[PDB]
Amino acid sequence: MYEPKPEHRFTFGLWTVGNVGRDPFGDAVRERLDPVYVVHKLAELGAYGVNLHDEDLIPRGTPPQERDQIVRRFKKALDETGLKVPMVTANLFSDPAFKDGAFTSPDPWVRAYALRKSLETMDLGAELGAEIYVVWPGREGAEVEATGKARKVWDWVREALNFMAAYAEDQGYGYRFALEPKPNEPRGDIYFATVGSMLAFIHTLDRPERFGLNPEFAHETMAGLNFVHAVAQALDAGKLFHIDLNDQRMSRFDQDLRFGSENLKAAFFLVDLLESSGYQGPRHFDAHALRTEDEEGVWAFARGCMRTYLILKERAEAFREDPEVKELLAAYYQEDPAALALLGPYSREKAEALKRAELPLEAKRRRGYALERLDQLAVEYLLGVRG
Amino acid sequence: MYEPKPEHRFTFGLWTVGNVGRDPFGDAVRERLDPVYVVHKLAELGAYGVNLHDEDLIPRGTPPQERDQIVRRFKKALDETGLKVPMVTANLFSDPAFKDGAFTSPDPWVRAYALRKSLETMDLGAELGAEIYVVWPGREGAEVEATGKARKVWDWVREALNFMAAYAEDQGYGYRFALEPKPNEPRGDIYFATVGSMLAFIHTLDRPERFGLNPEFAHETMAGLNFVHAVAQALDAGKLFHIDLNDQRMSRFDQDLRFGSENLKAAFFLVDLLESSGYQGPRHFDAHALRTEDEEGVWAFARGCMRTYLILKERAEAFREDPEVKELLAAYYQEDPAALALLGPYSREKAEALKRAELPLEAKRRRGYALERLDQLAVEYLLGVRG
Amino acid sequence: MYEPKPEHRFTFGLWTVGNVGRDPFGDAVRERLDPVYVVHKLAELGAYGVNLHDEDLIPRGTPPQERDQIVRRFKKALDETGLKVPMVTANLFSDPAFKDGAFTSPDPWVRAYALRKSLETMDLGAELGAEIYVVWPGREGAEVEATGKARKVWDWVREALNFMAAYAEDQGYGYRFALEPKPNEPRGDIYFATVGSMLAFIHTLDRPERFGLNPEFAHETMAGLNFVHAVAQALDAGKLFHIDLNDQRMSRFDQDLRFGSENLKAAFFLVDLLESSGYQGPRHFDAHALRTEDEEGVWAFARGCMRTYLILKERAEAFREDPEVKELLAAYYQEDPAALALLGPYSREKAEALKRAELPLEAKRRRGYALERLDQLAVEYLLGVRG
Amino acid sequence: MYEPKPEHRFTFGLWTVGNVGRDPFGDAVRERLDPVYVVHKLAELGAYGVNLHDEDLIPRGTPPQERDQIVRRFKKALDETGLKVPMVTANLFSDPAFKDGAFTSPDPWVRAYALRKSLETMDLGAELGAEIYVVWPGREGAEVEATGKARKVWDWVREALNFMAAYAEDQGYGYRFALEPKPNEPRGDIYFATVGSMLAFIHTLDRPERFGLNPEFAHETMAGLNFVHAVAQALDAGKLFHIDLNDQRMSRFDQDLRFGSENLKAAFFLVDLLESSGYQGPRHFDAHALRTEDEEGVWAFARGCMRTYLILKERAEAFREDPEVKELLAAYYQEDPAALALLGPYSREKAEALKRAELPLEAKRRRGYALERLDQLAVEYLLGVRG
Repeated sequence: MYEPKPEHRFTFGLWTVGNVGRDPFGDAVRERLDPVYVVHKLAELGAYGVNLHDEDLIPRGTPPQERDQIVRRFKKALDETGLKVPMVTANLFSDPAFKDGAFTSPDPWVRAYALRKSLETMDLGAELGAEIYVVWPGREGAEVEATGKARKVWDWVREALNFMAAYAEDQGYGYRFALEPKPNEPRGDIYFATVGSMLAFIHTLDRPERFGLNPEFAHETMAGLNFVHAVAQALDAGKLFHIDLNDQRMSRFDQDLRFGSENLKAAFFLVDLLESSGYQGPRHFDAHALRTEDEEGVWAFARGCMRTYLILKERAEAFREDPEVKELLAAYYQEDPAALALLGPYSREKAEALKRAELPLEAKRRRGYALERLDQLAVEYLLGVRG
Repeated sequence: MYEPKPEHRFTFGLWTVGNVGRDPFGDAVRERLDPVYVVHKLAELGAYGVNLHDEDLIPRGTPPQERDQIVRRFKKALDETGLKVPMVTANLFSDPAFKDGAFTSPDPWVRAYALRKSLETMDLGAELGAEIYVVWPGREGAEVEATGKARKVWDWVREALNFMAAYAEDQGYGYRFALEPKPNEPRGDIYFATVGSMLAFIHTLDRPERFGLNPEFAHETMAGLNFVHAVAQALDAGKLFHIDLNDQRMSRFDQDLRFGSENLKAAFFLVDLLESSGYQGPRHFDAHALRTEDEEGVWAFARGCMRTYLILKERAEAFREDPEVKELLAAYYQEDPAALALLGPYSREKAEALKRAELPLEAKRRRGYALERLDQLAVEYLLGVRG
Repeated sequence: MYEPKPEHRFTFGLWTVGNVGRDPFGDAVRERLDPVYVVHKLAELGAYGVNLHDEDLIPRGTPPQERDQIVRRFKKALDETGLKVPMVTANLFSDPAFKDGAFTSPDPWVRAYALRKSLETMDLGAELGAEIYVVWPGREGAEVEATGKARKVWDWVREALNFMAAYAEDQGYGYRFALEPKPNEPRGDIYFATVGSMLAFIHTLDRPERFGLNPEFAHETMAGLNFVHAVAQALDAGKLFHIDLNDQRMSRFDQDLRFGSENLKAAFFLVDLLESSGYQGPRHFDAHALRTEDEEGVWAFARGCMRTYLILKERAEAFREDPEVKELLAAYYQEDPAALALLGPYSREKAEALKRAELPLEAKRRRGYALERLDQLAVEYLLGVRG
Repeated sequence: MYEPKPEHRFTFGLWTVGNVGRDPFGDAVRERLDPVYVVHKLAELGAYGVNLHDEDLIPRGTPPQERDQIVRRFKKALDETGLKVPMVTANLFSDPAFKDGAFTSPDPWVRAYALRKSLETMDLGAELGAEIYVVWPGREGAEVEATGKARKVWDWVREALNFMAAYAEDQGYGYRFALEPKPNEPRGDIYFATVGSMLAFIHTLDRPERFGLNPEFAHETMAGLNFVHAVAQALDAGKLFHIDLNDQRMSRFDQDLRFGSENLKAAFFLVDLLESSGYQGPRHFDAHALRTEDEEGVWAFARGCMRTYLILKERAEAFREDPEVKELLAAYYQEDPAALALLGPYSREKAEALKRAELPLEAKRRRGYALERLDQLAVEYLLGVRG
């Protein structure tokens, strides 16, 4: 009963299953796949949509007559299969021009190029029916602070993003922009390192309401931060516009592992959080197969992402309805009305009452929260030892 | 020429030089010092002020007749020495009642206690002339996500902080609140993990303008994040209300090392950033002497913190006026007016011109930014090999 | 069917369930428990043995007439319950004298004290029937390299350990010594940071055969290293003398979490590795309950450690006998005899044949190892979705 | 006075200055350089030698008639310039055949290929006069533990290395083999993760005396481990055969930064350690220029590596002869003869004397080691504020 359905909204980028297995110390181990071919494969596999960079579909320097031929051949396949393209993004990292930043390059010709490349990807996405536009600032960072550029980048990236959002307004595009933070790699440090950094940033834009987040499991986990907490903050802010799902061992290079493969328990509580929050956006698997795999292994990878998500979704439902879990949580969240009356909106009469209330301090200093028992129960559900 | 002056605004918490050298695996190695005694020592050392938790000065359960006797004796010493108390904060981490959070405890009696203790510390600080109030959420985190509490904490800490700021308005206190993020420890993860997380949070409060940041060097560095980038974002937002200065080796327990002792270069660029930004707040050394030290080593620690800051400030000035550095940076930031005309506020006529401009891509793909030479120059300034 | 039995050889140190919940930012949250009381509790819980530091049983400065009264009252409880004391270790970290190392203190009075304290714990253990002696070098590290001490510590710790082993020979004690590495904490860095560092060290001792390893899951994981690889190297060398089981999120303070509570998959493969290696030593849970717990939570903690280990042991057996897993592994380890003949002990005639053999390079460059499918299968076993 | 001389023994791999600036998210930013050209550049720069992989000089599949033409053209340049080739190593990571290990591939055809490729690089280096052979196990690792391969790899890599050393004996090659550990990347975890892991390994080989270490600053630092401690253990064991010098920010992808550029203080004490140990091997800068650099930036990078090493060498000399430093260290290492008599080789009469000696515990519990003062002095020397 773990078969992917379109209402699950699983998506894959062309670059994900299409990854040829090249790394900084190794040749490609797989053959480049045709975009129309991976659209048919994903459809066969049960995916809802495919995402793309501009350069995933249209190589740099393609004459704008060959470009339109590529786009129409690609749209035919989407028509045939019923796959959606929910999300696009410009590649602002491969081109050598972007060696010291795209939006944060000190050279205004390069910031102009980055902006242009972005407008063009917006136009492409509009053709394909994309509704989300992701910005990953892979190149926006530093390893040499002596420049003093950290003081300049906030205004530069504000300027780009305001221009992009006004352009969409002007064109009648219905894009929501989803910003994707990452702490490092390829840059020594990337300026917009965390979900919080991007959240803070959005509040400074002209049209904040068009902007939200694309958190990736692996990005937060690289820095050893807690992804569930970061996503809960994004949700609390009403800014979870997209989410990238994969796995990652902490404190190293981005591994882009199959979802749920390393950090089961964290995966478990992420799915629980998304599902019980009424998140309605794509579940994107921004990951790729292990370099030890041939093409059959690529489709095993893809199947396993979705399958693991669905096993965890079901398990999370069963966990939440366990009677002992409900009993532990009800005691956990026990709320005295007498206590509640001292809290809430400021009074002065509350401030005065609070300062002279008889607080049951000794009882609270001795309270055990029974979290060791609750955690063991969660582990036993995960292990399938409990029903 | 590295003697601390009051205009430097160096401060020390009572808990910093007063640390008795106890750790999780070891007995105290030093004697507890008297508050009036450390006020006289700091004054002698050249410090501008002293900070304190409520429990640094007044132990829990002190009857409110002995309390006032303590406060007046302490105020006498400040009068005598001329030391300021720029900052206070409630201790919301020691008391066992706070074992599963203070503001984020599921039990409303404990959230009430935490709020009360904070109002009391605000009152105390007003007596002493404090102008900044710091909140370090050391207990606001989790190691058991099965509770689902991550969804609830944002509202809870909003409620507390809105109540505190309204209370200050009502009392006529002139506090600016400075929020202090830390990624983990003592909790497995702390919810408000990063400078960005706190920044995002402040925009959701009722009176955002009363709220700002207290970044600590060691906190961001624990998670392997870049402190200079985080502070530059705080500064950009106009929310650097206070700053905690120390050092730290990445990816372990908070070491609270003497400032500038491990990460010279990052210390260098932090001092340069504060000094050239016109930051006017305290430079707090939230650190303590090595456990291998007697009381003499404590004052060696204190002296070194201020001395290192002043050596780095001078060196940063000399670096910025080096003629080769100015020449490298002028070429680094070279700005074509033709390029600039394609950038800025959205036009449509700009969007059109941009899309068909003749961009010098080939020249930019080949540009070298000479950052290896600039970085080597920075290192040779640091080493004092250049003038 | 997950009830602990004595043949499981589960052990707990007195310091583990007896931890009072004090941390660097917080008061104790639990009451100190009586050693005889925790011996009866552990016995009731199904544990095989209890471990102890000298100071867990006998506080520093206890007169050697009260000491013997403590030992005999403790031995009575062991007699009554049938619990063993498999392992003892001197506390070389709490005493302030140890502030700059025990065995690596520059002061020879302190190295003498450390050695004496160790001989005394050896004598104590011999009374109690202990067979393993653990050295955790918690204090043997540095944060100030300017001393040049890193050049000296290898000889100093060699001298101590050679003395201890000769002493045991001379006394007729049957101890095996198990060295416990940790990368940092309470020291900035601990000299003997890794399983490999200890292994290398043992080969330099006079009686290497008396010396082995006590790896702890959390220690390797703190530094982000792979515990299963480190234990496999220990096992290969025949040096796994003891093992400490718990859990840990990477790159922070030692959390000493309940076993299997964070990293299920790594726990799964650790149990599989121990069980299929014929490891016969204790399975020690060097961990403690969450600070949110009362005493009932402590025993939930203890029960969960053993229960999780037994669930994972059973699941590992079922995984290894899955027919599809056997089929994938048989293909994974396919061995050509023609290939095998080029390998093995050096020949010269092999060297010549190898240099001119016709290697099937193209087939191997295209081989897929089906590790994505195998990994997904392992995950589905863990989740209990497969039989 | 910081000009490189041949007695400094600075070396660079062809792959270091020859790096074209390609990374996992980006195209090459530089042109491929000719081996003969970089030999003349390095010679002009003051380098002592150049190192190489087999594939740096001879691309895979080069016919053994063109190969000999390449080697002789290369040797001509070495003759002309006087550069040495101190070290060679086979590339066992780029070829797709090596996707699941070279020496640790489960397929014996691939282990055979790996061994052959190594014998061939040994022959090549013998032509060029190489004296050190480095093994970097870049591909020897895992991300899927379900295979159980961690149990098998120790014997496989023993077999390869034993064959290699016997082959060299048989051929009359004078190679010392230098094993280069790395914790992760490109593999999730690399089996031979640490200096210690390699040291332990060497003791299990047939001819241990031919085998030593090639520690790299960045590798240990990636995992957050202390490189000075690891090198001190290598030196203690007499196994420092080669050393790779660069820099690195902890807990991320290998950055291969210019030496001394990030971690000044650690670089300082590393140079002090090498210089004062009488290390006579190459000082290899296994690093490359920032991707923001053109070819001029590459030679700035190269010059900076050597210049920084020489500034730090001079400074370390001056630090060690500072009179206050000598005074602090003399007190730090104060040794009581009465204490010394209780230590050393085991006696029984010593054991008995020790157990009843009158130890000055109270004085030692109160001793301050003045390490905060010493550390500040080290920092002020580094900053060039002291003479």
